[PDB]
Parts: sequence; structure tokens; C-alpha cells
Amino acid sequence: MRHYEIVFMVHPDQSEQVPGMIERYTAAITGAEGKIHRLEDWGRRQLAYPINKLHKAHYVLMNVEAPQEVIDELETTFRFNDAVIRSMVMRTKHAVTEAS
Amino acid sequence: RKQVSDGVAHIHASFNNTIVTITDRQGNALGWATAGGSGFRGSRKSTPFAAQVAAERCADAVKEYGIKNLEVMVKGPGPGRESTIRALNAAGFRITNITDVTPIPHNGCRPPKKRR
Amino acid sequence: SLSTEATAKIVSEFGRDANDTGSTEVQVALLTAQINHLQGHFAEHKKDHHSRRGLLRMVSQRRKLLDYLKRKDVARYTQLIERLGLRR
Amino acid sequence: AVVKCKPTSPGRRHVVKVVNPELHKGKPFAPLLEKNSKSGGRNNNGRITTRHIGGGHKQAYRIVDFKRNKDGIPAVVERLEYDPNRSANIALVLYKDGERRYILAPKGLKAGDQIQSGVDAAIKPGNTLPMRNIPVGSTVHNVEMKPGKGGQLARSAGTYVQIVARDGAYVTLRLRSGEMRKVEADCRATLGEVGNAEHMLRVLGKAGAARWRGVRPTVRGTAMNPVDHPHGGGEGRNFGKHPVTPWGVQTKGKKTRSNKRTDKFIVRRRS
Amino acid sequence: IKVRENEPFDVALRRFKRSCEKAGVLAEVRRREFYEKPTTERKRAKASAVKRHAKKLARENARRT
Amino acid sequence: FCRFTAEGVQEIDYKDIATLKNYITESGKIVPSRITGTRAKYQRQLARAIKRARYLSLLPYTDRH
RNA sequence: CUUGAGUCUCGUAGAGGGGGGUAGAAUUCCAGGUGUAGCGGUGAAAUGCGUAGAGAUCUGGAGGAAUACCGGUGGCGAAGGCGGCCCCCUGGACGAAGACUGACGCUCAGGUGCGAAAGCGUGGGGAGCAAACAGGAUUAGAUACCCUGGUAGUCCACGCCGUAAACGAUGUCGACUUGGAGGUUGUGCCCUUGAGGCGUGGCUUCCGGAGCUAACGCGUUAAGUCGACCGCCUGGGGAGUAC
Ligand SMILES: [Mg+2]
Ligand SMILES: [Mg+2]
Ligand SMILES: [Mg+2]
Ligand SMILES: [Mg+2]
Ligand SMILES: [Mg+2]
Ligand SMILES: [Mg+2]
Ligand SMILES: [Mg+2]
Ligand SMILES: [Mg+2]
Ligand SMILES: [Mg+2]
Ligand SMILES: [Mg+2]
Ligand SMILES: [Mg+2]
Ligand SMILES: [Mg+2]
Ligand SMILES: [Mg+2]
Ligand SMILES: [Mg+2]
Ligand SMILES: [Mg+2]
Ligand SMILES: [Mg+2]
Ligand SMILES: [Mg+2]
Ligand SMILES: [Mg+2]
Repeated sequence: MRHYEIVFMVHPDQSEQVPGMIERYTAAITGAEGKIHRLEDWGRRQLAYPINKLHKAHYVLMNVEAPQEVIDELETTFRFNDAVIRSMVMRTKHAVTEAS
Repeated sequence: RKQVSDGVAHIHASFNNTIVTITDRQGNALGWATAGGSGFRGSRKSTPFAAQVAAERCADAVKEYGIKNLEVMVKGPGPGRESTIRALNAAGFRITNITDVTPIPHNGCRPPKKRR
Repeated sequence: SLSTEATAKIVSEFGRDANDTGSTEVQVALLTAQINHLQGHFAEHKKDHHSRRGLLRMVSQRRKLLDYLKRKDVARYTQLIERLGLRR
Repeated sequence: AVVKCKPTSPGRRHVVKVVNPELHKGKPFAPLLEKNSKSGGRNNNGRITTRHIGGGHKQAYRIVDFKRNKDGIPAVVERLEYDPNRSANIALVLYKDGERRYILAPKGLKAGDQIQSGVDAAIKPGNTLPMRNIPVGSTVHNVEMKPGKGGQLARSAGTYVQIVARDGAYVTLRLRSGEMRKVEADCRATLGEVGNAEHMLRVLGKAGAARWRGVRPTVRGTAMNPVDHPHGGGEGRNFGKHPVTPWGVQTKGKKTRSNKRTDKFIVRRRS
Repeated sequence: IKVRENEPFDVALRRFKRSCEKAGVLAEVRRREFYEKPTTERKRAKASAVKRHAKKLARENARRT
Repeated sequence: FCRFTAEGVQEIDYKDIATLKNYITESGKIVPSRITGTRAKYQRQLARAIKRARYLSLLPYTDRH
């Protein structure tokens, strides 16, 4: 169970669905005893370049401590979900709950 | 031949030739004039004066549009990228900006081998 | 690889104690555990020649330690090879 | 795997075999078989309509579930089996209601795998679901060209169709021939490539191989007499003619598609 | 390099063709012209490195000036 | 003077675009440590952070999107 | 027995490797809009593309390859070689403090494996570049340089080759012998009374002392002073050919 760090943008019309998105994913993480540390829903940010004829995405940063099969199923959900745009999982090996 | 105000003066300055196409703010071209059509065949085509003349000759045939302010999009190497701007402003166009739109790859496609 | 817990378990299982970690039996057991582990990694990553170089270094190190153990004390040598599942 | 036979005799020297050690080494599933009598190429009128067919081995027809219209119910791939009718292998699956069905075996389909179909299915290879719930760009097979039809594209071995675009009611598909075809997005498509992707590596070794696969010999048109074929005649290997089919029509390049009612679907044609 | 325009024109065209060499574009499309084989890449880089090592710390000479 | 070793950030956060923008150009190119001081280890961390910010579109690859 | 050589704990840096997935720039092609007589190329031209509407400009889509900037006589790797980002599996190296085994070491004929590029086989892929090829020039000629196109190939999977100016033209391992300026990665302490000063390690770039060398030059990473083992050389051709 390693410490990840997941920044994913979502379509700025399912921004109303970002709550259910977040609680669904964090519940799936907690189900395998994964520990969520940061859950900074950054709100609707303006993009620097237009991703799929679309500026102004909606960011969510979440720092978790979960196993690999959990994080891989999560990546598959990000992929097969149509609103999630430019997910990015990363290793961080620590507990970072400070800011930003 | 309808009147438009915000046109863009695209300049495809290269080593051999230079092409000054004036388009509206969406890319519909109004008129164009190259250094090769203004005379200047051969070595003359690749001089700053030929590009000056081409930009002058493109400031015409766009008079039917009443273009006042221009965005200048210099694209490419070559001498006709800083003389064409001066000739476009000496034509009575208020420039709003000057933007270099030269395609810079990020180590993409492989160039031709080399001359020798 | 061969995480701290697994290597300490091998130390405790194969040595005088948990402090005794440099003895020939423990060194050979750790190399053998790593080799059995990496067999799976090289099952599909056949073209991982740079890592297989280190694997072969481990194999040769284990063989040199086994030769030392054999010509130093044959009883411990036989006990270790039978307890570890060696000899081809 | 691809096994090259040892040259212990001519006609065994040049053979290359595809031994699939996972195929069932027994009799196939009985209730899903029916007899398949050979034709010889001869039509209703008894006359040869397509040449070079006849003989070969007996083979029973395996009722393959091409439609995959048992939605929602999961299934476990009980067995992989050799099908003599397809180039690909079939897979007997058992649904959780107790019903066994033959399906096409995708690339990643071993025994015990858990597949299903329906609008809510997952995106695991072997899972059928209409090409609206399927993400674009994915690799599918056993594609339907009409909703509920049964599936007709990418059902040979190692074959797949790719979902290129998706415009409202329709989906564009890069077919295995490079042609981009529009099929409505209600049509089903099983995920993943079809299995037995090394089938094209067998080389049959000898003439009797084709003979017992059911392929009678092919006489070159030049080896005939001018009454028999447009080619022919000539006092020893004379051609001097433009290559044509035995019925006069040009071959070696002459486009013979004339449908004019399905052209609305073909965005762009074979390379 | 999208130099927006202030009033005097080459008060701004100057910061256009002075920003062009800050971004180094009109000399970046001289490497992209032809393909320089990796040996020549490395050799030119090494020769530039050696030239940069011109010992400017050795300029305490008289030379009767 | 490497206002990263001036502080001991210990990892350059790619989400700190406020300080990342201090190390790009108006065209989005990373600025060399030969100009920004930027001790080499932190220059490497900084480049990786810039690239991750670009991927997440917190920063632009270029000024021509 | 521990000063060699290894093991363990913590940590560090890294284009080290293998697999998978994405990002953006750009080239090309396709569909569409504007628009029009040029484009392209060169020493000059021409072949070539273009009124069947090119080039230029904008929008949308496809596809492949390589990853601008960072970028550094920087890093990693036994060598070959390896640079977008992310994940998974994995090798090595170094540092501090300790424990641990106790010479378990160095080298290596034969052997084994890795081994750029080109090349070969099967199957895919093919944007760009481009052997061969074609045309246009240059020419005394030009089966060359130059121009316009362009196929293998370059890409991927798995096999084969086993060679390079595969080069610091410098075998590996160890010990000892003035210095200077750096780079990079560790580490201890002191006023950290900042990013500083003072040390201690690993790798590394340049200059240079003794010494050595035919000289050039090497010069603590020696081509200096020695030890161990290995490989190799014996005038130039023939010939690294022939059998
Ligand atoms: Mg036939
Ligand atoms: Mg035949
Ligand atoms: Mg025949
Ligand atoms: Mg006859
Ligand atoms: Mg006839
Ligand atoms: Mg006769
Ligand atoms: Mg004859
Ligand atoms: Mg002792
Ligand atoms: Mg040898
Ligand atoms: Mg090999
Ligand atoms: Mg090659
Ligand atoms: Mg090949
Ligand atoms: Mg050429
Ligand atoms: Mg050699
Ligand atoms: Mg080399
Ligand atoms: Mg040599
Ligand atoms: Mg020196
Ligand atoms: Mg020979």
C-alpha cells in the first residue's frame, strides 16, 4: 500500500457530478483499507491550452495510500469515464496534506 | 467585397520567397501578394526589398475592404519578415500586435539530410 | 528488492540470530530468495539484459559462497543446499 | 504455438503447424452441433457455380452464438475448442442460468474467464455490448452491421475492427481491409481481437493438405484450350492476352463493386 | 512572441525583433533546416564546450600598450 | 542565487505554478540554470515540475495553443 | 584475526533496463471555407506542383515517428548505449553510523552471454527522411556533388548477424608518489549568527610538478614507481587475402 497523488480534471458540465465522483472513488479506496489524505477539489480552473475544444476544466487533487490493484482499477475508471479529462496518478511515498 | 475592420496580415517569409496574405480574423483570405509576382525572379525574390514591394502590392486589392488595424503573423525565416512589417505600416495600417507563428517542432519529423 | 521484512525474516531463519546477517548461510539464502523472486520478473521481461546481468552476478556470488562453504565445512554445505533446494 | 515439422519426408519437409495445446482434446459439445453436408460448389441446379471445391474431411456445424443477445447474465468460459468451420477457435461458455453456448474466442480468452453481454457490461475482452457503451478507439470483433442482426465483421481468426469515430446515430469503423464503414451505434460488437491469431502461419506443406481442407486443383487458364478459357491455345506458353476471368471479365485490376445502395455507408474504401 | 502594440511602432517592433532573439527562434530554425548526424551534434557541442574554455583568467599581460 | 537552495524546498511542487511561472519565458520555455542560478538538482526537479504542470495544463507548452 | 572481499539497517542521485499508457509542438495526407496566379528550387536554372485553383490562411479528422526548451567537457550503464510526462516490474552505484561472515580474493586459455549502424527472415506499420531508381541541371563526360520526386530501409514483435575510427586508438585488479581551478552526488560540525565557513567520501572536466616518453604528450582517472593474471606484436606488400 503505497502513497499516491492523483490530479484529475473533469468536463465543466459534469462539475455537478464531481461530488458523486469524489465520494464514489474515495469509498472504493477506503473499501480496500486505502487511506485518503488530501481531497482538494480545486473547482473550475481555466486551462492553459484547450483540451478537446474546451478550456476551463474542473480539477480535483487527492492524495491516497492504497494498493496497486485499487489504483489500477481507479485508472481504468478514469479512462472509461467520459467526463474525466487528463487524469494523472503519481507516486509520492509520503503524507502530504498542507496546501495547494 | 464587404467591409471588414479586423484583418490579419499573415506573412510566410522564407529564404527563397515571401508571401503576404491578408485574412480576416477567422482566416478567410482577402488578398495576397508574393515577392515572385511583383517581378523579382531569382535572387531578387529573396531580398527584403521584394518583400517590401509584395506587402505594398497586398495593401492593394484589400482596399475594397477598408482594413484599418492589422494583426501581423510573421511565419518563417528569411529577410522579408521585418521589411514587410515596415511596408505594411507605411501603407496606413494600425498594427495591433506582431506575433511569430514559425512552426517550431519538439524534435518531431526528420529534416532533409544536408547540402554539400 | 526483497523488502526489509522478507530479508530480515530470512536473516532470522538462517542465521545465528537477527544480528548475525553476514554469515555464509544467510548470504546464500538471501541470494537464493532474490533469484527465485527474479525468475518471475525474467519470465516475461526476457529482454531485460541489464537486470539479468545483476541477476547473473547474484548467481555467481551465490556459487562462490557455496564453494567457500563446501571447502570450509561440508556438513553446513550439505545442510544448506538441502534446506534451500539447490543442486540443479 | 507455431511448430515446423521435421523434413523426414517430402510433403512433410515444408509443413508448419499451429498446435494450440489449450484446445479440447475430446468430442465437442453435442447439443450445439448439427450436420454440415459438403456441396462440391454445386448449386440448386447441380452445376458447379464456384470452382475448386469438393472432397475434404467431414465436419459438423457448431452453432456459434454470433448474436450474443443474452444480456446481463454472466458466463464462464468452460472450454476452448477447435472449430472446423472457422479459422478461429470457438469457446463453449456456461451461463449462470445453466445454458451452454458456443462463442468466438477472442485473443485473451482462456478457460474459466468471466464474460457477459448487455448494455451495462464491462469492457473486458469477450464482452458484447452495443457500440454506444463502447469507448471510441477500442478494438472490437464480431461486429454487427444491423442491430440484432448477428455480427458479420471481424470474425475470422486474429481479426478485429477498430472504432474510429462516433457521429450521433452512427459509428465509423476501420475494418480489417482498411475501409472505413458507418454502422449504426445500436449494433453490437464483442471486445478484443479474435483468437488463433497465428492461424495465418501454417503453410500446409503439401497438396493433400489443401485437398483434405476441401480445395480441388486450380487449372491455369493458359493450360487450357481456347474453347475452355479466354486464355489458352498457343503452341507452347503463349499468352498475348489481357488477363481475364474464365468468363471474359477483366482481372488483375477492375473494380467490380456495384451496389449503389450501401455506398452511403462506405466513408472510404480499401487501400 | 505575441508582442501587443504600444504607440510608437519600433518602440514595439524593437521589442519584437529583440524578443525574437530572446526566444532565439530565427536561429532555432537553422538547426531544424538540415539533419545533423548525432556524431556531428556531439562534436559541435564538444567544440563549443572547449571554445567556452578560452582562459579569460590569463589576461594579465603587458604587451607594451 | 537558486532561491530553492536558499530555502530547502526538498521537492519542487509542480502545483506551485506561482513560482513555476518564475522559471519559464513568455513562450513557456524553461529558463536555464546558467541564468537562474538554480543548483542543478533543483533545476532537474524544476524541469520535471514544469513538464508535469504542462501536462496538467496548469502551464502552457507554448504560447500558440 | 581483520585492515581485502562480501551481508544487513537508513538514505541519495541518476536519459541504467523491460512493459504499458498518455501529452504537446511539428511534418504529411484527407474533407471543407476564403482566395488567386503563381508556388517550389538554385550559383543560375530547370525538372516538378498550379487556372482541373496550387501556394498562402482557417476548421475538422487520420496516421506515423521523434521528444524543442530544461541541456550542462551534466548523469547513468561492463561496453554497446540511454534523454516529454505517468505507472508497474527490475539491476547497479554511492554516503553515515553501526553490527555481521571471516580471505570467501585478483585474473582468466577454452566456454558463455550482452554487443551501434547496416544487413537477413516471418508478420505488421509506414508521417518524415532516404540507398537503389527516374527526371532536371553542372560538365569535356558526371551512371557525382546540386534540384525535383522516390523504393527498400529507418518504426514495432520475435528470431539471425556479430561487425565499427566497437576509440580515453590506452586490458582488468591492487598499492604508493607534489599541486591548482572546476562540475556533479553524498555527509559531519561550526556563527546557519543567509544562500556562509570548515572538513570528509564517490564519480568526473581542464591545466600542470616530479617522473616517464623518440617526441608529441601522459601526468594521483599516469603513458610515473611496482605486483598478479590475461590478450597481442615481430619489416613493407602479397593479406588479413587463399585453402
Ligand atoms: Mg479457386
Ligand atoms: Mg494456387
Ligand atoms: Mg494450377
Ligand atoms: Mg493443352
Ligand atoms: Mg474464346
Ligand atoms: Mg503440337
Ligand atoms: Mg513459342
Ligand atoms: Mg570473528
Ligand atoms: Mg576468451
Ligand atoms: Mg543476439
Ligand atoms: Mg538495424
Ligand atoms: Mg526487417
Ligand atoms: Mg536526393
Ligand atoms: Mg575488430
Ligand atoms: Mg563508440
Ligand atoms: Mg584497439
Ligand atoms: Mg597535463
Ligand atoms: Mg576472410
